[PDB]
Amino acid sequence: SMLDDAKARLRKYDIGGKYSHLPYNKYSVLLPLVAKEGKLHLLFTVRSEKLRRAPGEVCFPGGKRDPTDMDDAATALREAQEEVGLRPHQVEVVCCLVPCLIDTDTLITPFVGLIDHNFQAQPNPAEVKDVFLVPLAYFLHPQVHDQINHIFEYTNPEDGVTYQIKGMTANLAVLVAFIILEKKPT
Ligand SMILES: O=C1CC=CN1c1ccccc1-c1cccc(C(F)(F)F)c1
Repeated sequence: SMLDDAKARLRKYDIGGKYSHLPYNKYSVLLPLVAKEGKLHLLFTVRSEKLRRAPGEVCFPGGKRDPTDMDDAATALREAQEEVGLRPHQVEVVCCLVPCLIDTDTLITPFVGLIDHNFQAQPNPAEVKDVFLVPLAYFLHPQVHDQINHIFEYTNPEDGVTYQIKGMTANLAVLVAFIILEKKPT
């Protein structure tokens, strides 16, 4: 099926816990896959304007590891729960993709999670100003603006709202799209 096929593809790129004991400042992000209307979508947040890091920016759910987290995946789930109400039984963590090195002292580990069809985002306004889906296929033929560096613009056809997606977030979205959608029959 569509979902089993996605998980089978994602597993081939799983690095596991290989880079997890390294002594960095550690953050995790969840790349949440949602199936609507026969297609895969990614769930994104727009960070609250109030926040320390990256106010107002499109990001995946995630944040800093803390001492309660059993591992790096748990960081991602905890933070996703706090930001959009995603509960443990509503997500299956399928793999750990390549970490992202930032600022010489920081490692951000991304996990891809399959999201239950009955989950409905409950944006927490202290963390998140908005939550939106983008079809995964969009990342194969994005609308690119050069700001010099590359920015994606996605317009939700439901309401005409335009979102700007950039940096690590845009990079990880392209990666997931390539992994799951490359070389597929129609
Ligand atoms: O400034 C940027 C741009 C993209 C990564 N950084 C970060 C840089 C340093 C530390 C953390 C981060 C970060 C910034 C924002 C959300 C997160 C997250 F992991 F919590 F989601 C992590």
